[PDB]
Amino acid sequence: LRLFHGECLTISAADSDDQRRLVYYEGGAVCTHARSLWRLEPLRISWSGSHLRWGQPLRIRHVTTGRYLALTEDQGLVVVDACKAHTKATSFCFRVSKEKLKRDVEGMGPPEIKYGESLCFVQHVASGLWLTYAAVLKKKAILHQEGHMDDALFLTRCQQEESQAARMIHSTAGLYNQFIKGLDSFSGKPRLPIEAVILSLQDLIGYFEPPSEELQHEEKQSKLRSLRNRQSLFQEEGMLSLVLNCIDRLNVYTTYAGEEAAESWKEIVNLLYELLASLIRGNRANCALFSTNLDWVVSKLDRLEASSGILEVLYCVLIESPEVLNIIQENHIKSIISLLDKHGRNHKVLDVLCSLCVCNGVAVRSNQDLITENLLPGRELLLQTNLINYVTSIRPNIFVGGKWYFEVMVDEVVPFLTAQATHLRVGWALTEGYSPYPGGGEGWGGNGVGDDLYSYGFDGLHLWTGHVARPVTSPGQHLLAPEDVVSCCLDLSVPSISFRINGCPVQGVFEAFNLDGLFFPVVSFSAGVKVRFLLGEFKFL
Amino acid sequence: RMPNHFLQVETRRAGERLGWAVQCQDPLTMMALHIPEENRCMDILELSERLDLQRFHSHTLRLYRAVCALGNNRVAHALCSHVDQAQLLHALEDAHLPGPLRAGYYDLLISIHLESACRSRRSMLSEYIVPLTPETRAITLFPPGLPGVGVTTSLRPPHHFSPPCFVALSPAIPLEALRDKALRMLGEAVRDGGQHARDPVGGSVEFQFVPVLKLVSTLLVMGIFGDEDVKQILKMIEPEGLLQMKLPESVKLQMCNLLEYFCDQELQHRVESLAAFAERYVDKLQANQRSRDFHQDLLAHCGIQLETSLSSRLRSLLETVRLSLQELVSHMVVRWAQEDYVQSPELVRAMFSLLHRQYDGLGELLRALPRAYTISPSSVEDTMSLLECLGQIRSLLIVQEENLMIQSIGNIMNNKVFYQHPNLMRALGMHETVMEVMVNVLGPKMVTSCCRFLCYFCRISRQNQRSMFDHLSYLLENSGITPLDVAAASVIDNNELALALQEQDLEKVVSYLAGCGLPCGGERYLDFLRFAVFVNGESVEENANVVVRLLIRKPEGLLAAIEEAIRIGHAIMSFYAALIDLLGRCAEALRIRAILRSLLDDLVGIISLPLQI
Amino acid sequence: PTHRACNMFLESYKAAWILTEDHSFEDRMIDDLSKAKPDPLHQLVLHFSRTALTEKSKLDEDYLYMAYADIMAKSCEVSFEEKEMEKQRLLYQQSRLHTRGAAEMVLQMISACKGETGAMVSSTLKLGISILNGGNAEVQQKMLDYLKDKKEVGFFQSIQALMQTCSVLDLNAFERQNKDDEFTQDLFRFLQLLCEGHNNDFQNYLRTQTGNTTTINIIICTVDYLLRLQESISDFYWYYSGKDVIEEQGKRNFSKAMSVAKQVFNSLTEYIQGPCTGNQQSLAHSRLWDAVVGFLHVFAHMMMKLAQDSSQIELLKE
Amino acid sequence: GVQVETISPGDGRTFPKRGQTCVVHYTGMLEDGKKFDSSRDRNKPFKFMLGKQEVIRGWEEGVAQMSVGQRAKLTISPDYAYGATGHPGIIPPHATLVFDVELLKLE
Repeated sequence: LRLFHGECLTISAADSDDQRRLVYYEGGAVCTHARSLWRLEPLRISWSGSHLRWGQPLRIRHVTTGRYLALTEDQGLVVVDACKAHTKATSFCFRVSKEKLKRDVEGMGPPEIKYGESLCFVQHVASGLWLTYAAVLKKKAILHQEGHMDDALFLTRCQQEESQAARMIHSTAGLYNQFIKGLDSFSGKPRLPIEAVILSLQDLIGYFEPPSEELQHEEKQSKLRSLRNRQSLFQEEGMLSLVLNCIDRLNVYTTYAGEEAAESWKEIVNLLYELLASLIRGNRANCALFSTNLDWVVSKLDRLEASSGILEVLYCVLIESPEVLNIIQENHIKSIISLLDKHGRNHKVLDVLCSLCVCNGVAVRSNQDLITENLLPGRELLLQTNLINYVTSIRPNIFVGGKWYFEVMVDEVVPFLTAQATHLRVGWALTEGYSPYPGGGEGWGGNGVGDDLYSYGFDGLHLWTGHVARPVTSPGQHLLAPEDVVSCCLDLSVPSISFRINGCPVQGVFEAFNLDGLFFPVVSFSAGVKVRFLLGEFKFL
Repeated sequence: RMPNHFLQVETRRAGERLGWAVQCQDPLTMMALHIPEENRCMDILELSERLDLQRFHSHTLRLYRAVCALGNNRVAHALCSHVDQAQLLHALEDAHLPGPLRAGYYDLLISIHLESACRSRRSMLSEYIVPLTPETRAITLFPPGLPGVGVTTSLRPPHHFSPPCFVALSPAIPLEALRDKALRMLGEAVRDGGQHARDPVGGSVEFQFVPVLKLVSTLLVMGIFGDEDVKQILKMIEPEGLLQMKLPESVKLQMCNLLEYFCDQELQHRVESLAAFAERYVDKLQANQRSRDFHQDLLAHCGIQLETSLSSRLRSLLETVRLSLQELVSHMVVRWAQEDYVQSPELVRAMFSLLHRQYDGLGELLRALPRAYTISPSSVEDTMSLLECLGQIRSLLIVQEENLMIQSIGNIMNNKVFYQHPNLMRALGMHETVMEVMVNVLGPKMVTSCCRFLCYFCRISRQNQRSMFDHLSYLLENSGITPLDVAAASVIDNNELALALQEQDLEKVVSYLAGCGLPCGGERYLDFLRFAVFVNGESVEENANVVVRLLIRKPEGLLAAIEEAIRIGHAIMSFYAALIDLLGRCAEALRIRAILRSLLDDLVGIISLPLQI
Repeated sequence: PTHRACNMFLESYKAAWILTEDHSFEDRMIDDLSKAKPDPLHQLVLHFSRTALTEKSKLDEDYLYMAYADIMAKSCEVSFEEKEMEKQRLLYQQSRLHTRGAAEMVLQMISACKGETGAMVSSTLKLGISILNGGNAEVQQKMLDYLKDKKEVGFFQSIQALMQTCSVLDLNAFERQNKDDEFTQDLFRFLQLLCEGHNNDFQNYLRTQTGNTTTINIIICTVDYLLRLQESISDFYWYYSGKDVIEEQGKRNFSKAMSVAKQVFNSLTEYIQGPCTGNQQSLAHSRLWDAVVGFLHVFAHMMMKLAQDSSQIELLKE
Repeated sequence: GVQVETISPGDGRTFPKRGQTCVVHYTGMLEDGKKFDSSRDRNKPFKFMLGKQEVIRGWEEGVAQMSVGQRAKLTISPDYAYGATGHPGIIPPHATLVFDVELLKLE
C-alpha cells in the first residue's frame, strides 16, 4: 500500500545516484508508480493478515527492491536489505497521536485503520522517534524526535494487479541482474541461470500479451489500459534498461559460456526482443525511451540472429512515437532498407518504412524523401512494374534440320501504336526449349529472350540473342518499314546466319549453334502489324 | 513446371495463304510487374496465386501511398516515374485484379495525384466566402431542391497540377477522361452488382465498390464533374440504385462520405443563396435608410421586424430557409442502423453526423454562417491569391517546410484584403493555424516571421486583437524562451483587454521570472508585464497590484549589481532596468507605493548611468 | 459599402430570426431512432459509450456527442390528472433513453472527461439531468448498478476534480469586470438527482463507494464547495457592506451565486434527506458548520441591509 | 559524352533551332533498361523550346541532331544529364540515360 501525506511516501527512482536507499516524500507521477508502494508486514508469521492494530510493531517493506525500511546509524533513516534488517533496527507502528502515550491476538482482530481516513503517525518503537521530513520535489524523510502536525500519513490500498506487478518487478530484477553478472563472468574468460530465466521471459511476455480483437470493446479497453499501466510499471523501474543491457550482453556472441548453455541462447535473445516488444506495443513513453536509443535498435536490426523480433521491436517503436520519427536520419533507414535487401520481401519491413514515413497525423518529409532516395531510384529491390504490350510469334509449318533461306516482307508496321514500339523480331529458332508463352517470358518477355532464339529486326533492325540488344549496323540503318523486305539465311551443321534489308547484306552476325534443335523460322509480332511470309514467292534471289 | 495465368484475353491471329499473310487487329497489354532480382517478368493478374508477393506488393503500394505522404508532392513525381500513369489507368479499367492490389492502385491514383489537391480543397470547402459578383445574385434558394448545380461559385482556389515532366507543384492526370472513367465504373458497378452476378470484381463487394466510390468521392469533393455527371451520380444513388443495394459495412461508409458531399454542397448552395439574398435585400434597404458602427445596430433594427414594406420579402425567404435528399438520407441511415447492428464505429459516426446534419440544417446554417463572409467582386482575385497561401500553411499544419511558410505568411502580409477584410481573416481561423504551426515549431527562424504575423495580426484591429487574446495562456505556456511579444501585442492596446486577462497568466509569467534567477528571457517577461500593466496612460491598478504581489516573491546589495554590470553582458542591467521600469509603472493601493519605495532608493543609478555615457 | 452591409446583414439575420425554436424536431428525432439486435438510438448510445471507454488522456471535443447529448437533453384536480399523464410522459421519455443504456453512457462520459470542465461535460450533465429529471428509480439503480458492476474509481475522481475547479464568484474578478455558474447548477442538480427518491444505498455509496480501490467522499467535497462559496459570498458582502446601494451587476451575479448555493444546500439536504445516519455523521464532522456559520453572517447583514431599499428586496427574497 | 543514334529516319531536313517549340514523344530508361519515363504513357506529347535550357543538356544538344519525324536513341551522358546529383527519387547518380525519342514536329 501507498502512504499518502495529504503526495506520498516513496524512494529514489531506478538507477539513482542514491543506490536506491534514501527515502523521500513525493507527489506527482510517482503516486501512480510502483516505487510508491509499501508492503506492511507485522512481525508475527501467523495472522499477519489480521487487521492492523494500532501501535503493534511492524516492519515496513518496499516492494520493488524488496528491502525493509529501517532506522540506521550509518546513513540515518534508510530502506535496507533484509539480511541487515534485524528487527531492532526496523520496527515501526501506526498511531492516532503525538503523545507517547500489547497482548498478541491469534485472530483477525479488531477493525481499525481504514484506508485514506485513519491517519497514522509513524513511529519507530525501538527508538520512539517519528517519521519526520526535512523542510525540486524531494521532501526527504528521516526519523526525528518531534515532527510537525501535517506529518500524518493516511494509507491507501494498492491495486491487486499493481502489487502483483511490483513484486513481479522484484523477482524480475532479481533474476536478470544475476543473469547479467553471470554473463560478465565469461566475457573476459574464454573456456548461469538459464531455463530459470527463460521461464521468466515467456511468462513476462504472457503477462504483457495485448488483448484480443475478439474481446468486446469494453473488456478490451480495460485490459488494454491495464496493459499500458503494467508497461509503465516496468518502465519506471528500469526493466527496459535491464532488458536492453541483457540484450547488450547477449548480442556479443553468435555462439566462453559452456555449450550446454549456448544451445538455449538463440532462444533467449530472441525471446528477449519479444519481451521487449511487449513493453512498447502501446505505451508511447517507452518509445520515448527508445528515442535516444534508436541507433542501438538499428544496429541490432542488422544482427540477423534473432532477426525478425528486432524488426517487430523497431516497428513498435515507430508506430507510436513522433520523437523517434523525428530523430531518425540517413544511416538508420539505409540500414532498414539494407535489411530489406538482406532478407527479401518481408512485408513487415515495408510496414516499418511507411510507419517511418508518416506519424499518426503529421508527415515527416525528410524521412519521406530519404525513403525515396534510398529505395525507389535503384529499382533493383522492391517489385517494379510496367504496362507491357504482348508479344506473339508465328512460324511456317515446317522446320529445318542442308542449307536454307527465306524472305519475310513487312506489310504494315505501326511504330508507336500504344506506348511501346510495336514488336517485330524475325529469325531462326530451335524446337527444343523455345516456348514463347505469351504471358511474361523473362525480361519483359518477347522473342530473343532465350539462347534458343536467334533473331533480327525491330527498333534499328539488328539482333537479339540471350536477351542482349546487339546493334549490328545495316546500310539502310532502318527499322522495318511496311514496304521493307526482311531476308534470312541459314546453313546445316555450319552455324552461319546473315540477314538482309531489302535484298542487301546487314553484315555478319552470331555464329555457334547447337544442332540439338531442329531450326524453324520465326516471325514475332505485336499490335495490329502484319507481314508476308515468303518461303519461295521471292522478290529477291 | 509452374502453373500460371492463361492470359484472360489474347491476340487475334489472322493468317492465310499465297504469301501466307499473318495479320493482327488490336493491341493487348499485360499489367506486368517484374522481379529484377530473378529478372523474371510476370503479369500482375497472375499474382493472385503466388500471394506472398501479393502481400509484398500490396504493401509496396501502401509504401507509395504513404510516401506520397498527404501534403507532400516533391516525392510524388518519382512515384510517377515508377507506378506509371497509364499503368494506373489500366489498373482501374480491368476488373480481374485481386482486391488488396486493386484498392491499392485506386489508393495510389488518389494519393499520387488527386489527394493533395483534395487537401487543398476540403478545408476551403468548409469556408463559405462568396463574391458579390452579378453571377452571385441570380442563385435563388430554389430552382425557378436538387444539389450539384454549377452556380456554387464562392472562391475556392483552383487546382495546380504541374505535368509530370522528367527533364530539368503536383502530378497531373486528364481530369475529364478520368471523371468519365470513374463514372463509367460506378455505372458498371451498379449494373453488374444489380444483376447480382458475383465475380465479384475484387473478390469481394467491398473491393468492387469502396475504392471506386472513394475515387469518385475525392473526385467530386474536388469539384470535378459538371452538373450532368453529378446527375449521373445521384441517379446511380437514389435514383430520383447503389443506395438501395445490399452492402458490406464498408461501402456504406463511402456512401456516407459521398452523400456527405451532397449534403455539404447543399449547405453551400443554401448559405450562398442566403448571402445572395443579403445582396438582393440589403441593396434595397440601404436605399430606404438613405431615403431618410451604430449602423449595425440600425441593421439590427431592420432585423427586429419579425416580432418599410421590404419586411414581407423576408417573410417568404425565411420559409425558403426552411429548406428530396432530406427524405432518403434520414430514411437510409435509419434503415442502416435498423437492420444490421452496424459495427466499425467510424461508419456510425459518419451516419449520425449525416443524420444530425439532416434534422438540423437550420443549425448547420447557423454554424456555417460565421465562416461565410461576403466579398466585393473586384477584390476577390486577391483572396484567390490569399486562400491558396493558407492552403499552403494548412499543408504545413500536418508536418524545407519553413521557407514555404515564410514566403506564404509574407504573401498574406502583402495582400490588400488582409487590410480591408480582417473579419474574413479571423473567420477563416487562420491565426489559429499560424499559432498551431507556431507551436509545432516550438518543442527556428521561422518562428520569427510567424510572430511578426501574429503581432501585426494584433495590429490590424482590436476586435481581432481579442481574438488573439483568447489564446494567451496557451501562448505563454508555449513561451519557454518570440511568442511572448506576440502576447504583448495582444495586450498592447485595449484597456478592457488588459483588464480581461487572468491573474494566472501574469502568474505564469512571473513564474518564468522565478525561473530566471540565473537573463534576457527575464527582461522579455518583464516587458510583457510592462504592456500588461502600463496600458494607455496611468497603469491599470487591477493588474498592477497583482503583478506587484507576484513580483514580491519571484524576480530573485541589488543596486550594486548595476555598477557591477557597468564594469564590463549589459543585458543584466537591461533586466534591472526593465524591472525598475515595471515597478515604475505602479502607483488601498497607497501601501504598494511603500512596497516600491522599499526597493529615493534609486538616485545613485541615474548618476552612475550619466557617468557611463 | 455593399459587402460590408451584406456581411453585417448576415450577422444580424443570424442574430435573430434564424433563432426559431426549430428544436421541436429533436424530440421526434429521438423516436425516429427508437424505431425497430438493437435500435438506432441504441446504436448511437453504444457508440458514444465506445468513445467514452477508450483511453485518450483527455477527451477531444466530440461535436457530434455534444449535439446528440443536447438532443437527448431536450428529448425530456384536472391539473393533477393532466400532471399524472405529463409525469408519465416524462418517465416514458426517460425510459426511452434508459433502456438503451444512455445512463451508463452519461456515467462513462462524466467518467472519461475527468477533471477538465469542457463544454462536452456540460452536455453530459445536461443529458444526465434530462435522464434523471424527476428522480427515476430505474435510472439511479442502473447507474449504481453500473458503478458497482464496474468499479471505475475515476468517476468520482472526475466529479471531485471538476468540483475542485467548478465556478465560484470571486471578488477581484468582479472588481475588474466592473469597468459561469450554469455548470455547477447542472452538476449539483446532478448529484441531487442521483439521490432523489431517498436512495439510501446510493447516498451511502456516495459517502464511500466501498467496492472501489479508492474511497472518495463526495459529500465532504460538496461541503468544501459550499464553503469556498460562502467565503466568496462573504467577501463579496464586504465589497458592498460599505456601499449600501448595490450595482445591478452586483445584484445580478450575486443572485446567480444564490442560485448556486441554493442548488448545493439542496444537494446536501438531498444527501441527508433520508435517515442515512452515516452520511449525517460524515457531513457533521465535516467543515460544514463553518459554512452555515458564514452564511449566517451573510444571512444576518445582507438580510438586514438588502431590506433598506425597495429595489433590493427582490435580491433579498432569493 | 552524349551519343545520339538514329533509329528511324525523318525528313532529314528540319533540324531544331533556337526559339522553336520542339514537339516530341519519347521514353526514358536507364542503363539497365529500367524505364523511368515514357511520354506515350501519358498519350500527351512533350513540348520544349530548344536552347531555352528548360531541359537536360544532353536532350538540349542531342535533339538538335534529330530531324522532324525522326526517331532516335539518345544515349545521353550523365554529365549532360542530371549529373552526379541524379534526379531525386528516379535517377541514380551518374546514370547514363537512354531515350527512344520521336520528334513529332518543330513549332
